[PDB]
Amino acid sequence: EYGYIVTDQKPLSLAAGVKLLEILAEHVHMSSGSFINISVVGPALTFRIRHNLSLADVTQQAGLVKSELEAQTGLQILQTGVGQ
Amino acid sequence: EYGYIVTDQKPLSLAAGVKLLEILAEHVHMSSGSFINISVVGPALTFRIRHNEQNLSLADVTQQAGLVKSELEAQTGLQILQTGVGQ
Ligand SMILES: [Ca+2]
Repeated sequence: EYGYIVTDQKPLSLAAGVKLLEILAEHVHMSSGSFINISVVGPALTFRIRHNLSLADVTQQAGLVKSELEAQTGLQILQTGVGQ
Repeated sequence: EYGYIVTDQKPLSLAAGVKLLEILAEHVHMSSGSFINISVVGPALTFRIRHNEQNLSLADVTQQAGLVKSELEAQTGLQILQTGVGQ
């Protein structure tokens, strides 16, 4: 399983994807280095989480703070979820 | 915003989509009629959730759909590839 965030960026930069994860990490009180196996592919950011909070927790939290994520990164978040 | 379930069936049938919802509803102890504004688009099912006695959320029901993906797959033959919330 992996977490993902689909943005409006065509394509999403690696720098902006990591910025999303830094902000997300802060909101869940985890080190951003606990986001592992990160990739950007087209508009999407994908990631897993290291031993430390679950993917469910973090994608739920990404919804909770979506406004803040969008304002700080200058992009729009179109989907957040879990894949496998 | 909408909840969604992405399958490996393109086009996904409406009837199969709502069978997914019936299994999910049984698992979360909600009436399936509390899934509203339903559509199928490509391989995906999209929906919202009505006021319900259980006070359940989108992340809540889409999290659950991911947990019971083996059961959704066993019962319907679909493969569940993604679950999430969209805008
Ligand atoms: Ca937005």
